[PDB]
This record gives sequence, structure tokens and C-alpha cells, in this order.
Amino acid sequence: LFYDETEARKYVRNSRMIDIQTRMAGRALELLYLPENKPCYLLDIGCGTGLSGSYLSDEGHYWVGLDISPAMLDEAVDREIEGDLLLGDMGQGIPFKPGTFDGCISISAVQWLCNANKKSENPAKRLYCFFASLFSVLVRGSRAVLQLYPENSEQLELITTQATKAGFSGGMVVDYPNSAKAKKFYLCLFSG
Amino acid sequence: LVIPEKFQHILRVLNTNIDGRRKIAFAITAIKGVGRRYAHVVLRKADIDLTKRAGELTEDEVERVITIMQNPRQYKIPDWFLNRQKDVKDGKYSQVLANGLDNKLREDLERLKKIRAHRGLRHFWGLRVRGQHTKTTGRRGRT
Amino acid sequence: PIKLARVTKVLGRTGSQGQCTQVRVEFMDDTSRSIIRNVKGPVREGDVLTLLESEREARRL
Amino acid sequence: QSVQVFGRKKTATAVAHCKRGNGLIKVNGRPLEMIEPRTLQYKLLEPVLLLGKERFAGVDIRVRVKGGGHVAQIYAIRQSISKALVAYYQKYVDEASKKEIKDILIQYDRTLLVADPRRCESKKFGGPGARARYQKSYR
Amino acid sequence: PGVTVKDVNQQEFVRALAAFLKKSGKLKVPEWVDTVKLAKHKELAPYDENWFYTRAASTARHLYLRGGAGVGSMTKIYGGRQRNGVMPSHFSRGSKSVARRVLQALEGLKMVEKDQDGGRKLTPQGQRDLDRIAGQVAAANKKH
Amino acid sequence: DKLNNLVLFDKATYDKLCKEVPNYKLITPAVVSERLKIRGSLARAALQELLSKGLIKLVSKHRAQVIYTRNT
Amino acid sequence: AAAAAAAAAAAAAAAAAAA
Amino acid sequence: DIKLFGKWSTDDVQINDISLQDYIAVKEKYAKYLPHSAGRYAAKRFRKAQCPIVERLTNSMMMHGRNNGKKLMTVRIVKHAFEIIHLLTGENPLQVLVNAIINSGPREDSTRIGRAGTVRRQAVDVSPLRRVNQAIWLLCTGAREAAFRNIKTIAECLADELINAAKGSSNSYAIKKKDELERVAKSNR
RNA sequence: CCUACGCCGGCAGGCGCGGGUAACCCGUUGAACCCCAUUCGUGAUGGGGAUCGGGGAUUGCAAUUAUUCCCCAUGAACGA
Repeated sequence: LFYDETEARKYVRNSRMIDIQTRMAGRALELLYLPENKPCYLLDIGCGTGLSGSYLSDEGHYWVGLDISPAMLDEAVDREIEGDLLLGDMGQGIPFKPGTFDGCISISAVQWLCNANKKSENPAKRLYCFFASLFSVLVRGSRAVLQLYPENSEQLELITTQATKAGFSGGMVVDYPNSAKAKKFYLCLFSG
Repeated sequence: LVIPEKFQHILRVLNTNIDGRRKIAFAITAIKGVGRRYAHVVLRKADIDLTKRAGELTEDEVERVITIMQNPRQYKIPDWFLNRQKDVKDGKYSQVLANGLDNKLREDLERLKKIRAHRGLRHFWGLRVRGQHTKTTGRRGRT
Repeated sequence: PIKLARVTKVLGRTGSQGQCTQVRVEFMDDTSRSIIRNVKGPVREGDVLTLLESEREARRL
Repeated sequence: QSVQVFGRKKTATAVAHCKRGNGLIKVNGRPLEMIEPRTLQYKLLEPVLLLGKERFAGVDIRVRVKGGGHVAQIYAIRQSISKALVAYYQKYVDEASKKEIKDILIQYDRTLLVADPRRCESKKFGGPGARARYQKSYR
Repeated sequence: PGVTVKDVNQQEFVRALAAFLKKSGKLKVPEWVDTVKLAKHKELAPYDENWFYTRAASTARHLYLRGGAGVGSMTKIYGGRQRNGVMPSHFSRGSKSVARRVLQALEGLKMVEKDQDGGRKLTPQGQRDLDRIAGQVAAANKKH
Repeated sequence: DKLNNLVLFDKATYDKLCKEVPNYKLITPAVVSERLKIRGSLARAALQELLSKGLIKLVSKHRAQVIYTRNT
Repeated sequence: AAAAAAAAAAAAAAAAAAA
Repeated sequence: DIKLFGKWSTDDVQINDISLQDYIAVKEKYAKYLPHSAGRYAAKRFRKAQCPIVERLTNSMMMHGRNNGKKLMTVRIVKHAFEIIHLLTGENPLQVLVNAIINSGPREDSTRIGRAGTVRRQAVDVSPLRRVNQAIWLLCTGAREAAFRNIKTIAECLADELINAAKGSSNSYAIKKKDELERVAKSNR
């Protein structure tokens, strides 16, 4: 466990956090060619307090948000969200029927799948379980864009390899890559 | 302390709700045109002990405070605690309080707009006036 | 069960940054069952640890 | 009839002039309670409360304090009083009771009678001080 | 055993020397007693209605602690920590006119003497008075 | 939310401050301030009044920590 | 005597400084 | 004789755990008048095991940024805290301190072993000196974060948290994090 | 030009009067935090002082885009 009520509140109320999360969500939406210029249904993965999910609502999207933290969800409740919030661990799978969502988005969250604290399956197993179920719950030709924070290049390669084995194709977009203070990795994928 | 029975939970001095339970030397600061040093040098000539609060007072103390407060030269608040020293019109050493404070700020801005000076167009545009280094600032409040 | 235990040595610093000090373990139940375990932090020769259990041991080979 | 010793931390010097006296302890004309970092009074009272005031019976103890900061001066006065009593009993009384009071002081704390081995050192060029250096940027 | 001012708690001596100057009543008191701070490096007004008296007492005692200190040295003793806004704090000195005229007012009571040495020191009347009040507070110390 | 503690006394406030205070095992202006919604200025002046009441022992007395103690 | 003591102290201080 | 702060007794003090019995030095010749020692104890290894306990609670209390040389505020916070514990209990508060440090340090601890990317932890044994230091750090941290915005003086906060952890409450942040690491210890193994 | 001392300035500063071409004279280089008492009492509050309106005084050919310093009044953001 990582967040509490105090820390979830301080994160969601910080103006600097709001601005950066909003910029990365809007960049993820620009990279999401499937919702870009289209209406869509969306899954927001690691939705937190709904800072990314509010910006999906701004473009007229209907969305479901998944997060593992109660306190992040409880803080989301008071923010007048239009999305459905669900308490859920993404590493156990995506619990929707095949072909439910046009797209999926995740901002600042999937690097937690490399962490082995919460559960006693390998991160490698949970990573496979995430990508294989994520491929299934997406429509055919659906898209997934994930902004994420990798600790090293091995973590990037492992994430890419698991997405590749699950049936995704696409690549990695690295914005501002000459500043390792401000650079951001976006995983940009599509299903078959 | 004691339980003062004439305790106005709301004070109304010069068009301002004052939280009368606050300390007297820090509840007069709450209105515009009076800060901390100024209300203290008022009270040292307004002859009220600092130990009391702002709701523990008599109206005779209130009327002598407002009497000294509108007559600052006649009660030895001499001519550097004043909000305005030399006005444009009369040059009269005089304190200016909240409604007149915004009135005279508006007066000076309207004047410098009418003057067509370097300051007045800044004040109409709502920018920095004292020549600041805005190569990294100008962030919050600009659109 | 809670098992207090004597420290005999410090074999190396196992781990990825030099962070698990290596400790041969006598028991304080006077039994000569000298299991070698891993600790985190400074232990000098002649200390005494609180092994939570004696079943789960450190890695041989 | 007099012994003249000193105590030295970082910059604090504590000159001690003792002789046969009355139990008189002046620190430039003030007692050992009148020094405003007063909690450290107990450290300042460690030569008396460890040894007993009956061993400070007939000794004049003049203390003149130079330099330093307040805590450094307090440890310098503590230093100088302890070395002053020990040097007095060595020069004028036996070796045995001097050795005994030395063993009482050191086994409590060695810093009472020995000096401190370190100071605010000088600077080799390249930073604010000796150890930490200046900071830079990338990209 | 002529008692020493230095052998007393100094701030209880300051409070009693303030009460002694209050009981005296004769001194040329200035008129900016109810107006000013001590200097630029503080923010608000002092709470003491008799702050002139206790500062005069402490100034006489600082004259007792060393002779050879002028008004600029009296300015320099009463210094402090000016907060320069968001720019960092610095040491800033006392106010010249106030400390000068405190020394002038106590000079009116023949307690401050100008010398050949340029500064101002305590009178022999002054050291007699301070040792009397020192014995008063010394009896207030070793007999309370 | 708001810790706007009571600035002056009340009826029941003094009915606890004259009464409940000498039965605490520890009388601290923060504690008396904290249990009954009282500012530390108000409780601090009230505990100096409890010196003037003579009910309550004074053990420690400092700049910002002044310790009172219930009697016997 | 006092003066002498003071002088001694000063000397000591000087020595310390030198060191 | 030698008593803490002029009055407090040390010969009544008793250690429960043999596993921590030497790594707290309070009993016989490590009792001093003040926690302010001002000698080196980080000279080499394990020389901060023979420094006094209340000196450790002192020197681990200037931890935060703005307080980072102001040890005299710390020793008066220690003095007021011992007086508050001596009021609320009546016993010698050093016994409360020893019982609080003993009941607060972890017993198993998790350590990341693998590669940088294999977070597959392994709950291992806690070293006794690090149990001591982890306990002192938890007690100081509970004194910190429960005294950020309150009316309570930080001496009161330290004293009450030391009381609550000496009896093993569900109220002490130190006992909360001890139970958390002991529950994480159940998970990794 | 470093200043001491005195006088006149509620505060920045003026005026008179020496030492110092220098471990000397500033200089015992008399500092800040720290401490001991007072007030405040957990809230945008007396925290934070930004952002400005009136003045006042120096630096200089020249302060208007605030040179700097001072005195009222203004009190935003900021909840680690």
C-alpha cells in the first residue's frame, strides 16, 4: 500500500501535479488516434482521483476508471466526475467482456506493474495478465496509450515485450528526451 | 481572565465587520488603511490597555478611538504614521481609510490615465510598475 | 515461535549493494543448531538476534 | 603557592589561576550559575557534583574566558576547572589522590581532561568549504 | 564582601533597576516614548508602557560592564536581525538619536559622565547606586 | 477544519475549568486548551489564575512550557 | 594579581590562536 | 551520586529483551546529568551503541531542516517530556522510554533482492542495533507528524507518543508502522 | 575612505570633531541565531510578506520602467 487520505488529498490538491497530469493526459489523447477526432468509450487505468478522467469528459468521452487505492477513489468522489470509478488491481486483469472499449488510457500508473509488493504472482505474470486481458476487452483496432515512468531500459524492454506477446503493435514516443528531468515516455499501441 | 458581559460578537467600525473576539491591537488591522504599527500608536494615545480584547470595550472607548482615528494630528499621531502625506489636491497630512482608500487609489489611477504618463497605461493594463525582471515570472494571473 | 539467537560471525555482504550482512547463528536454547542467516544492518561478533522462526533459513548453495 | 593552567576547545580559551584560597570560583567575576546557556549548567556543574564540594575546600579558582561561542566556552570552563583542580593536587598534594580524581574524571568522560582533536578546518579551493563543492547542470 | 552587580541574575537586576528608576520619578523624559521602535530591524511596537525606563536601566548597566563605549557602541550593542523581506536576514544596528538621548537623560541625573576618553562612562554616584541596588537584589537572591 | 477555539470563558467552560482541572494527573496549558476548545493564550492566563487560586502546584515554569500539577 | 591573571589568559589565548 | 536532570533515577531501570540489552546503555555507568554530551560517537563502527539512550533521543530530534543545530530546544523538549510522563504515570519515565523502544522496533524486515526490476522481496531478520535505531526514528517521527499543526507543544506530543508506544497502543504511529512492517513480513517471507 | 566620539534628526540621514596610508585607528573586530520572561493559540490568523498607493532621505551630470534605504496603508498564492 502506498497512499492514504492525507497523501491522496495533497497530491490531488497540488496545482503543479494538476498542471502536469492535465498536460500528459492531453498529450496522450493527441497520440490516441482512435479517440482523436472520434467519439469513443474509454477505460482509464490507474485513474487515481480522476484528474486524467475529467479531461476525457472535456472531449465528450464516456469512461470507466480503475484504481487500486481507496483514498484516491474517495478523493475522486468529491470532484463531480461523470465516469464510473472502480476499486481494482490492474495486474489481476481487466474485468470487462471482449470488445467493450474503443480505447484505453493510463497516466503515470503502469510502472507499478514492475513492483512485486502487493501480490505473490511475479511482476512478469501480472504484466502478461494485464496486457492479455487488456487486448481482449478492447474492440478490434482499438488503441492504448500509457504515459509511464520506467526506472531503467530493462523495464521498458520488458513492458514492450509483454505488450508484443499479447498481440499489440505500435511503439514508444519520448517527448523532450534530452532533458531527463522533463522527458516523458508514452507507450502507443493498437490491437489487431 | 473574567467574563465581560457586554461582549459584542460583531463589531462594525467604518463599514467593516470586525471579529470582535480578536485582540484589539490586531482587529483594527483587519480594516483597510490601518495596519499593525498604526493601530498600536493609536492605542497608546487611545489609552486602552493591550491586555483586553476588542469585544471587551466600552463605546466611549470606541468613540474616542474613532475620534483620534479621524483626527490624527490633534491627538499626536504625527505626520509619518499617516496613510497619505501630501495629497495632489491639498497636500494635507491626513489618514485615509477604507472607502476613501480605494477612492484615492482610483483617483490616482484615473489621474495618471488622464495624465497619459508611463505609469498610467501600466495601471490601466494591470502590469508590473516598478521595473521588474519578468524573464521567468508573470505566471499566475496572466491570460 | 519467537526464537532469540546468538551471533557467531559476519561472512559477507550478500545482496545488490552490500546490504545483507551474513551471520552464522547459534541458538540461545543451548542447541548447537547453527543456521547461517542474513540480517539487514550492522552486527558485530557476539551479538544476539530475534529470529521470528527457525524453519525458513537463508540460502545454502 | 599558585597553579596556572588552561582549557581549549575550537576557539574558546579558559585561563585558570588557582591557589590556596577559600573555595572561591570566579568566572571573570561571576559564579557558575550566571551563564545564560543554563541547562548546560549541569555540565558546568560536573566538576562539583562528581567530586563533592568538600574536595574544593580551600582553593581560589579564577577563570578568565576568551573567544569561542557560548557552548564552546562552557566546555572550556568545565575543561579548565577539572584540569585546574588536578594540576593543583599534583603540584601541591600527593600523586595518589590526583591519580584517583583523574580516574574518577576520565572513566566518567575523557573529554573533561583531554582536548578535542578537531576544529573548523581551512579550505582547499573549489567550493564553499573544505568538503562540499559547487553545483552544476546538464542538458 | 562588597557585593558585585556581576554576581546577580542580570535580568532580575534589570527589572528591579527599572522599578528603581520608576520610583525615582525625576528625569527629563522625551516625547517620542509612545511612538518609536528600538530601530529599523524590528517590526512592531514594544508592549511596555515604560520601555524607556527599563532600556535606560539596561543602558546604565551596559555602561557599568565596560567604560569606553560611545553612542555608536551603544547603537552597536542593541542590534539585531533585520528580515529583508524574501531576501535573507542581516545584522542591523540600533537607532542613534534614541540611545543618544537616553544617555543624555541619564546624564541629567548625574549618572552618566563624559570623559576625556571620548565615550561616556558611569559616574561614581552611578557605581554607588548600582552596588546599593545590587545589594538589594543580592538580598533578594541569597535570602529569598 | 477550523480550530477556532473559544477565546473567552463561558458558563460551562468555567464550570469545567474550576472543577475538572485538579483531577488530571498532569495540568498543561496545551492539555487544558486541547480538551475543552480553548486557545493556549486563554488557558495560559487561566492557569496563571489557578496559581492565583492556590489549588494547583506549579512545578515547571519556562518561556513556553509552564507545568502545573494537581494537588495530593 | 587580577591584572597578571588577565595577562596570562591573554597569552594563553594567543598561543591557542598560533596553534 | 549521578541522577538525570538533578533528580531522575537510573538504578530502577530494567531491560526486558536480552536481544537489545547491551545496545541500550542506560543502567550503571552510562547515566549522566544531561543528554548533551558533545563528544564523538560516530567515530567508527558500533560506537553509537555505547552512547546514552536519551542522547540518542535528543540527537535524533533535531532531524528536521530548520532545527538542525538547535540542541538546546531539544533538551528542554526532553525535560518537559519526562516531566509530563512522570505526571501522567508517576513511575520513572526512563523505564517508560526503555519499554517504548523495546516494544517498537521491527522483528522481521523486507529487503529487495533480485535485480533492478525484480521486486520480489524476502522478509529477513532485523539486526538489533538497527532495531534500536528504527525504534528511535519511529518515536521521533510520531512526535514530528503529530505535532505539525496543533496547540500541543512538541514535548507533550513526544511524551504522549512515548506513553502510547510504551503500552503498545493502536494510537502510536510507531506501533502502527511496526505492525505494518511485521505484516509486510508476513507477506514477503 | 574605514571610522570612533559629541550635537541635531519619530526612521533613513546631516553638522562639528580625531586616529588610521594601516596585527596599532575602526578592534577587545562588543554579531546572528541561541537563551529567559511577555503576548499570541492552529485559522489564511498577528504565519508568508509578495502585489501597490501616498510620502521622506541619501548616491550621483542623470532615479522617470519603482537606483538604494526608510515610514504608514495593501495583505494574494502557499495547508509540505
